[PDB]
Amino acid sequence: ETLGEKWKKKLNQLSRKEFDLYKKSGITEVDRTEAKEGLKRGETTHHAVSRGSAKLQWFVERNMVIPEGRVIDLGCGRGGWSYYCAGLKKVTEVRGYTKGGPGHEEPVPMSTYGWNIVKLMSGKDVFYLPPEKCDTLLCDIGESSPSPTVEESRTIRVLKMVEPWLKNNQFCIKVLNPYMPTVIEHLERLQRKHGGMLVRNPLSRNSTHEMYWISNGTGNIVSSVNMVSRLLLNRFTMTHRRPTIEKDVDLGAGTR
Ligand SMILES: C[S@@+](CC[C@H](N)C(=O)[O-])C[C@H]1O[C@@H](n2cnc3c(N)ncnc32)[C@H](O)[C@@H]1O
Ligand SMILES: Cc1cc(N)c(N)cc1Cl
Repeated sequence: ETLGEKWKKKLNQLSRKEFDLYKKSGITEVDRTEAKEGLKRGETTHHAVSRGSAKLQWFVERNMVIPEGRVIDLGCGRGGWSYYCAGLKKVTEVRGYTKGGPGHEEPVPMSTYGWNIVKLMSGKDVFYLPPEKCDTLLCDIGESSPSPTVEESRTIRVLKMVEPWLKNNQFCIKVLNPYMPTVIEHLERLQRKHGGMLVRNPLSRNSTHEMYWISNGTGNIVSSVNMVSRLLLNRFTMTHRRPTIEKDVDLGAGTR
């Protein structure tokens, strides 16, 4: 039994009160107050449509993924990753696919910087989508579940789905449950072929063990995974530490 499996058992034992204090203890988060207010009023400039823009920006600013050319954004939701990439100098086209419908977010139309090079499509289950040529492959799919076996199945499914999209291009792919032994085996095989590394984003909540497989890096998958498991277990042992609050992204306005 993995350290991550022990973390999951502990997370499942929490009351709603305990879970709510735990999930943000010691994490980093952007202040969405101004963006939520502007979006509520129907504003289409400057605001990021979700917390996603800042989450991807964290990786991009550290050169972990360098979006360029034709960007494919799988599970785009409201469009946080897409509208962020649309503003980047090297990016020429952004194509977002999302499921939408009940239980899913719909793409939000925006007028942020470079909006004209973005096309977001809803009603698109990526598990039935044929792979397309692209210079950047983004994937943020992976629904949390109290069952680690359900998360293990969902993660493997995403990992098998993304592989044909990967052809010596830039990438950033969510790995929902990276601690299950069968997932680690798939990741090790994938890293031997396509390279890259698994990275923990400080904007992720403690209630998820999600890590992201980024194209620009190397390192021991097992060690990076166990380091996250150790962090998340230690965050149960102390009293709630308020999250580090950072400024949210300004995505500007204007065409490209
Ligand atoms: C974590 S959210 C993405 C948030 C986004 N990165 C942002 O910045 O706003 C994952 C999204 O994947 C979508 N999704 C889940 N399964 C899907 C599938 N099979 N095909 C397409 N979209 C799916 C969900 O509806 C959800 O909106
Ligand atoms: C519940 C519900 C959510 C969405 N996103 C859509 N498109 C339709 C319905 Cl009925």
